Formats: sequence, structure tokens, C-alpha cells
Amino acid sequence: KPAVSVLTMFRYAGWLDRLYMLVGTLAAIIHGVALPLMMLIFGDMTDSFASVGQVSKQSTQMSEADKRAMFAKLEEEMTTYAYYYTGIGAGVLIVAYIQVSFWCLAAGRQIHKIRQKFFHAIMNQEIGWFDVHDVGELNTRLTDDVSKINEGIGDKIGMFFQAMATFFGGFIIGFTRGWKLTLVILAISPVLGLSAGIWAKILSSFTDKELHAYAKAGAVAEEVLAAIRTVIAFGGQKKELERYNNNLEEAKRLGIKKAITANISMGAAFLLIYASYALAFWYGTSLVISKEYSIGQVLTVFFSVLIGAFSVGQASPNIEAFANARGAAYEVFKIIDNKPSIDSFSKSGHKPDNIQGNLEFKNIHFSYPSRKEVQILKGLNLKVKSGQTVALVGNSGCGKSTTVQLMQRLYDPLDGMVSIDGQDIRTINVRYLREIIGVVSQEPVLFATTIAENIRYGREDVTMDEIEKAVKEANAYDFIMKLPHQFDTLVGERGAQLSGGQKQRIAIARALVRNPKILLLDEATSALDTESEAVVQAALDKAREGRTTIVIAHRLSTVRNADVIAGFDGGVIVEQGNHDELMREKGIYFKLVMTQTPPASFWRILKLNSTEWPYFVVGIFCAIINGGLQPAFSVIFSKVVGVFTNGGPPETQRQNSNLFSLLFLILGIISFITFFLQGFTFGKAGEILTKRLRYMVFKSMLRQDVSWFDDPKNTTGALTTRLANDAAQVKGATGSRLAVIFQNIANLGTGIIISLIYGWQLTLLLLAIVPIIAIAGVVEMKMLSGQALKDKKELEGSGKIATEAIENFRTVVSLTREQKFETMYAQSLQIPYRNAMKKAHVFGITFSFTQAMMYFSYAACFRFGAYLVTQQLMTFENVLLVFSAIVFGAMAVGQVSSFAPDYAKATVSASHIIRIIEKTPEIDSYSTQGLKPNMLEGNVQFSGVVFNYPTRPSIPVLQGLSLEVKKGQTLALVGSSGCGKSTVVQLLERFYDPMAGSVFLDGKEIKQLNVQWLRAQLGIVSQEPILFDCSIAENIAYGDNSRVVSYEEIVRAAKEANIHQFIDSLPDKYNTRVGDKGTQLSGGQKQRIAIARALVRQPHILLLDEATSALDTESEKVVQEALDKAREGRTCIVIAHRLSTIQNADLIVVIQNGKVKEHGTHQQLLAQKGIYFSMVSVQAGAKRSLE
Amino acid sequence: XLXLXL
Repeated sequence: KPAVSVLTMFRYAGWLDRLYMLVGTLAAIIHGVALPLMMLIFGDMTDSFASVGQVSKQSTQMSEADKRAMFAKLEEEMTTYAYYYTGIGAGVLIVAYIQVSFWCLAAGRQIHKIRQKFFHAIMNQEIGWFDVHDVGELNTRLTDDVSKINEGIGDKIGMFFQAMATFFGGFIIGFTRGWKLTLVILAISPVLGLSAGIWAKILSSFTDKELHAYAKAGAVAEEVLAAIRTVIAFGGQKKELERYNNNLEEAKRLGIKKAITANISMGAAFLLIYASYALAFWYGTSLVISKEYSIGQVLTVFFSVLIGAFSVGQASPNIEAFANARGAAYEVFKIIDNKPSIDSFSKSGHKPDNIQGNLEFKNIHFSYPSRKEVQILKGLNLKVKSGQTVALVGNSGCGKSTTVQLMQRLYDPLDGMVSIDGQDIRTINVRYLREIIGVVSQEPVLFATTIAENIRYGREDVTMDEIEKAVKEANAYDFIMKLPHQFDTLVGERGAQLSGGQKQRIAIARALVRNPKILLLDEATSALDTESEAVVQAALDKAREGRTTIVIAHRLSTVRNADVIAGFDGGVIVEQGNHDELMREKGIYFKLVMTQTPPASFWRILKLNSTEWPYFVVGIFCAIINGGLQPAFSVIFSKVVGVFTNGGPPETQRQNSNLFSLLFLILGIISFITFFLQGFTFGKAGEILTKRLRYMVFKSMLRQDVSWFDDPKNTTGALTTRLANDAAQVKGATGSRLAVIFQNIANLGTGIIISLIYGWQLTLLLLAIVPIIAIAGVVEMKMLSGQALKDKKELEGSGKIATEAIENFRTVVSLTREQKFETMYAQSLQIPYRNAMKKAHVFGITFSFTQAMMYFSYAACFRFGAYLVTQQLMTFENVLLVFSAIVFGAMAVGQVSSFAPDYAKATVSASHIIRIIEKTPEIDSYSTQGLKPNMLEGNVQFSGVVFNYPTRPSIPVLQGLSLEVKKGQTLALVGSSGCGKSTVVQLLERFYDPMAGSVFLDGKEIKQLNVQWLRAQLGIVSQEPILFDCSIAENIAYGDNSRVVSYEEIVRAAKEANIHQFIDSLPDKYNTRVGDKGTQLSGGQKQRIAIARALVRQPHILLLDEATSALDTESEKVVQEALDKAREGRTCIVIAHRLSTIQNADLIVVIQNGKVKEHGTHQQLLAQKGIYFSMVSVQAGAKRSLE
Repeated sequence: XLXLXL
């Protein structure tokens, strides 16, 4: 939104820059004017052939006589015109080069300055300014915004003015050659505008409906895949697949409607374009027959005006480019124009000599820029005598640090003053102040360069001797000398990660080189290991004794030796004095003391589309007829101007131009039939396979087992996305693109056949020229990307040293040496700067060469078109035909290059979609194999089972687990913690086969048993039951598939589950919707519904997994009552966490580390003393506490 | 070349 003043933006342009811009925009305007002058001559050429074309056919008597005057006229005229063209070529070459080169130059020269000034401005900001801003956004703002600005002040302007120049230059010739046709065109101009609007409105409609349309299927797919274990357990896969297939079925219908309308519209638009232009040209001829206009003039104004007309559209994008740049520049120039209060880049204020270092803090009130929300320091008074060392203590709020924060003048205080020596801190120079003060901070930071350099960031002028004495005086010499490379060893975030204490020591050395009069140590000893703490503490103690010091930490080991200790309460200074005094005071200090003591490319995807033999041949035959229909307009436009040029006696002309102009339209309407067809056939073809793919993918996705669904690689979202995208992407490749390609190769094919069979060696000549300028076009774009990629790599290094500077900034301000990062940033910038100078040089040559080649090509066109060919009996009407045909054929071939990435993307997307289908599981539910035992009564034999979850084959859940439970008795399962209890239920469901061991039910191994039938006998009830959106009767009826469950049956199940109180209470009753779409319920109801769902199946084995887990008060009572009523008639396994409710169980089993530890009935496990007794005794304590 | 065929 926000822009900047146009003059302010260019403030860094002066002298040569403004000159470059002037000469550049001048040359650009010339370059612009150049083109419409080309079409002006094109009319004159037509007149030359027209004069002769008429006289030649008017004779019908003498032959040789026509070999003299005509050829002479053509000689002089064609020579003149060719000379002119050759003239224009050099012009466009020069002006193009000048334009692009100059503007790119100016751009670079400015952006350099912008960058430097901007970074300086960043470094010059006071910390209070950083506290209120995000540094990441700011660095990214730098790197991105400056680029935006560069895009804005670049050659785009030249293109804009050139475009405006073609616009004016076009309409000027357009008007001056004649007024009528222009006005006649400017009427169909809106008519064209209306059709584009309609087409936009139609695109906006289906976007929204499409999102709504698939979201119907995508919603089903998401609740299913999220419910995967419940649909697997209850084996409703077929149903879910059915639903998904239905939603797809709808989607495809909406899709074919989409296609139909879209195609109709496109066809209509094409028709209106055909009609309008054909109509304009007809009016043209109608004006030529009156002898009011020349046949060539019509062309001149027509082409000049249309050129000028499209110039606007082609111009518009550069506007937005400059407009955004002003906006990007706003927030950029905002920092540069911002003058702070503190500066520190200023040379000002006293730089005192012989500082004795007497500090005082007088009545200081302060708050950080969270402002009024919190005021941390309410008043203050403090003094620290010269040479002394004061230690600040406090419970919380870190009002301690604030003094260190103020003593550097990182902030000015709200009220009060901090005074070093006698003078106010604000009078003395900021830098000098930062220089006379040394600082050691809790988390030390080391910039990435040799250790010497890090010690050199203390002072720019230093020798390795001073470094040595510095580190040795910090006792860091040993540890670093043992390190390889000596002082040349690397440090940083990347590489050579060292001990905190060592880094701290290096920081103390760095600080020590500063030879500061004032030392500030904030929790440097804290947040460090106890062993190295003394090592660093020695250094810290040796860092003093030359200086006055304020220290802050949580370590009261280091405070005792201090001359004065100062406690704070609520920002208020209270206790001050020597240790013994503070201990005699028995205040806060004493209090704290006592307190602290897979690629591929293949067509099997197409072989899937081979389901439809038709719907393709139709589209391609249609699209090839379209491809054959396309050049036919060229052939007409050739002969309309051609016969008119070749007319001879005029009487016959006016009758023919009406026959052509008719036909001219006739190819139009017939185009409506074909274009809609090929669009509809490919469209409908697209929407059906989209059903088959998403159907086969989804289906095979329900085939995969739980082992695959636990994968961190595959989650519900990722699966839905992979499901949607691939199917959506394969449609694009198999869709319109292919049709268009066939249409275009057909187009160029018929075109080149016509052009070739008409022109002899004319076409052969052109086919030599056209590819070269095409390839020359492609090689340019390659260099552009090359220079682009290289430039990105060079500024990345400069942005990397920027990020290092502004991320650690609060450190760099303390050490000063910002000018260092300034210089390094500059030098880092210097290389891209020279690169940007070369860029202009190259961008020009490449551009101009591509302009000149096209213009020079246009010269050889009519020069060979005339002379050798026209001195022969070959004619102008054929030349005009060949050029149209060929060049348009090429411009059709362009769409081939344009459509290239679609297939690649679609192939990468088609790669997965086949693999996902072809993937088979270890356990597939679809196999009709398996025993299907005839005997009802169940048992469960777990024997020597070992299990590790495929996702985490590290910590084994089960090791040699063995259980037995007879029929019609409850198996209670207690455990320390983990899924070891649940893995039983998971394995009995056979979501996994165990690594070793086996499990039987009727005495038959479930592994060789049918999977479905196995799962069909199971009554699974989990913690938080998921209910799909549908009637609660349908949720309950989900308990049994392959058969529809009776109403009285689900009633019985609901009566058994004691949910009937709810179901009869509702207005809809059993038909009520649940699942959050139509209604909301609490846990109790959902669970009882899960119970109903469980026992409507009439399972021989109930499985209750922590059923009461999320639940409270009477809900647990009623649900437990239901569950209790549910069992005792069936085999079941209850892992529930309430042991008081397990107190009645046939067999209790304690599991330990995968091995069954304790076993037997309650009173037995109670008789024994061990884990279970502890399990029951510990959770009784909570009850006793609650009582 | 503009849009019909030239």
C-alpha cells in the first residue's frame, strides 16, 4: 500500500546516473517509435506490388513490356525499402543496447549505495529500537526489499517508456494515415474487453465450487483415514470406499459441467475475436473499394493500431514493478532517515582523561520498551566507590541487570541520572563510554574467525603479544594452546563448538584487551559447570583489581569478597553493606543465603486411461482439423490482400473481398465446433480417470496395515494431500496441454506444407533463419538464469555477514567496532558491485542481438521475397502467405516450450501414484483366504510373545509375554505403564504379527487364521471412541457389516449399553446426527454408543481398553455399570486403570517389562505382597486423601 | 503474427 515520493526514491542518483536515465529513456522511446515505423513501410511495399499487380493483370496483351517498367519500379522501390529496413536494424540494435545497459547501470550504482546506507542505518539504531522489532524480519526485509527496489529502478522503466512510445507512435501513424479505421477499432476494443471480463467471472465461479465439491470427498477421506484403526477393527473398508467413490462420482459430474461451460465460453471468446477483426478488415476493404484508402494503408493503420493497442497491456506490468519498489523503499528509507537520540556513530561529547571511575545511580526510574505494562525499577539510589567492587543481589525481576543495562547507556532512564565520575553519562561520547567500559555477559558469543580476530574485536590495533598476555591473564592460554592451529583456530555457530567456560574466558580476554576502567559482570559465573566455574572465576577475579566493578549473579560464593553488597525489593534498594552486616541485618540477603544454603517415466498411467479408446481419437482428430483449420485464416488473409493486390481490373474485386470476408468468418464458426469438442472430450476424459485413480489409490490405501499408518512419513494430512495432488496433477498432463501440442504441431505442419509447396527456397530460406533466432532466444534466457544464480551466491555471503552482525548486535554495540562490520559489509558488497556493472554490459548485448536478428531477418525476408524471387514469376501474395503461416506456426510451437514443466511435475506426481497402488502389505484384509472356524467358543492363548513396534524398534514393549484366559471369564490386566497392556488387544486384533512367539484363540494360530473373521469375533472398545457423522443408529449399526442390523437389534444393543435414556430423549431419536456436524454430545454417551456398537456385534471376545480413561463423577459409575453388564457373558480382556473396579475379575495379571510378573485372583495377589498390592495400595491413598 | 495468423 504505502508508496514513496518519486524524487526521494532516486535521491542516490546524481550526475552520471540521471544522465544514464535520460539517454536511456530517450533511446528507449526511440526503440519504441522504431517498430510502428516498420509497419508504416510495410504498407508502402504493398502499394509497390499493388501498382504493378494491377497493371500486370490489366494488360492481357503485351508480355515483354511488363518486364521493363514493373521490374524497374520493383527494383528501385524494393531496394529503397530493404535499405530502410537494414537502416532500422542498426537503430534498434544501438538504442536497445543503450537503453538496457544504461538503465541497468544506474540501477546497480544506486542499489549499491542503498545497501551500504541501509546497513549503516541498521547498525546506527539504538538498542531500544531493536527491542521493539524482529531482527529476522529486518534482515529479510533488507535482503528482499533492496531487491524489490532494484527490480523497480531497473531496465523495467526503459521497457515502460519504450512501450508507451510504441503506444503513442502506433496510434499517431494509426490516426494520421487515416482517422476512420482507428475509431472503428476503438469500438471493438471494449467489445473485446467485455468477453475477457465474462471469462474471468466464469473462472471465479468454479474455483469456489471446486473447493466445495472435492471437500465433500476430502472430508470423508480425512475422517476415514483419521479413524483408520476403527474402520480396520470393524472392517468397514468396503463401505468407506463406496462413500468415497460416490463423492468422486459427484465430483466428476460437476467436473464435466465445468469443462462444458468453460469450453463453450472459450469458443465464444475466440468467435468474437474472429468476428470483430474480420469485420474491421471487411470495413477496411469497404473503404478501399471507395478508393478512399490504399490496400497497404489499411494494413499500416490496422497493424500500427493493434500494436499500439496491445502495447498498453504489455506496458502495464512494469507499472506495478515500479509501484511496489516505492513501497519496498518506504520502510527501507524510513530506517535511513531515522536519526536516533543515542547515535554512537556520532563524534561528539567529552572524552575524559584519567578516569578514576566513581559511579552513582540517582533516583532512577526505568522501564524497558514494554512501557506502561510494567515498570521494573521504582526509584533507586546507589553509589560504588572507585576501586571497589559492588555485588547486586535480588530475588527476581532482574532489576539487577537493569543497572548494567543503564550503565552502558543502552537506554536513557525515564527519570533520574547515572553518573560515571562526576559527569552525567549522557554528556560523554557514547563510543568512548562503551570503550572505557568492559562487559562480560552470561551467554558469551564468539564471531566466526580465528581466536586472534575474536580477541582483536576488542581493539582493531593489537599484536599477538597483547593477545597472548590477554588470554594468559585470563588463564585461557593453556586450553587454547593445546588446541590445534594455535591462535588461528576457528570458532562460531558452525564448527569448533567449545566449553562454555572456555568461550567465557575468551570473552573475558576480549574484554580484557579493551583495558576498561569500568567492569560489568552479569551472571558470567552462572549457567556454567561447577568445575570450570572456579577456573573462570579466577580469571574474573584477576580481571578486577585494576578497575571499579559492578557484579551480578546467583552465586553467593563470589559475593563474599565484595566490598559492598546491595539487595533489591520491587525495584527498591533496601539493604547495603558488608556481608557480616547483611547477615546481622537478617534481611533479604540472609534470606537468600539460607534459602540457597524413487524416479521413473512410464505410460502405465496412460494404459489406465486406455480404458477409453474413444474420447481421445475424437479430440485429437478434432484438434488436428483445428490445427489444419488454423493456418487457413493465413491463407485467406493472404488472398484477401493478395487478390486485391493482384486484382488487375477493379470491377471483379469488390465481389471477391465479400466472398473471402464471408469465408474468413466461416472458418471462425466452424472453429467453435472443433474447439469446444477437443476441450470437452479431453475434459470429460480427465474427470473420469480422476475417479479411477483416486479410487484405486484410496482403495489400496485401505489395504495397507497399521504398520504403514504409524509411519511418521505417512499422516492423515500428508495422505490426503498425496491423494489429492497426484490425481489432480496427472489430469493436467493428460488434459488440455496434449491437445494443444497436437493442435500446434498440426498447425505448423499444415502451415509448413503450404508455405513449402508455395514458396520455393523461400521457405527453405526462412527455416534457416527462424530456428537460429529461436535458439538465440533460448540461450539468452540461460545466461540470464546463470548470472542470476551467481549473483544470489555473492550477496548471500554479504547477507551472511549482515545476519551475524544484527543477530548478535547487543554484543557488537557493547564492543563497538560496528565500523568493522560496516567495512566488512562494504568489501563483501564490492564484489557483487563489479558483477552488476558487467551485468548491464551483457543484458544489453544479449537483448539488442535478439532485436537486431529479428529485424535483420525481416530484411532478408522481403529482400529474398523481392529481387531473386520476384524477378522470377513467384508472387507477393505467396510471400505474405508464407510469412504468416511459418511465423505463426513457430509462435504456435512456442506453447510447446511453455507447456514443458507440466509433464515433468505430473510425472513426479505420477511416479508415486503407481507405487502407492502397487505396494502390498504384510497383512492384507482383502485376502479371502483363511479358515473361518465353525466353532463358536473363544479362548486366548498368548505364548512366548516378543514384540517391537515397527516405528520404534528400540525399546521392546513385549518380551516373552504369555497369557491364558478361558471362555466366559474376565481377564484383568494390570501394568506399570505403557502400551504393554494394550499391545495384547492390538495383537489379538492382529494389527501386527509378533516378531517371535505366537497367539491362539480356539487353539488355532490367528496368524494362519482368516484376518477378517478373526477381527469379526472381537468386541473392541477403546478410550475415546470416534463416531463418524451419521445417524447414531448407523454408528451402532457399524458394529456389524456385510449385513444390515435390525432396528429392534440396535435397540437391544442400546438397551444393553444403557444409552437408551439419551436416544429416546432426542427429538430425532435414533435418527439423530452425531459427529459434530449436526450435534454435540459428552464422553459418556459416545462411550455407551461404542459399547452398543461393540455388543450389537455379539462378540465372543470383548476388549475394553481404558474405557473410562477420560470421564468423571457418575459417568464413570454408569459406564462402568454398563461395561460390567456387558461382560460376564463373554470372554473379555479389561486393562482399565481403575483397579477398584477390577476387584471382581476372574484372573488378574500383572505385566512387567513384557514378562508376566504376578498372576491370579484378587485375594491371592492381595495375600501375596508385591507389585499389585502396591498398585492397589497407592491408588487407595488418593481415595483416602479425597475422603 | 498478432493473433489470427500473421
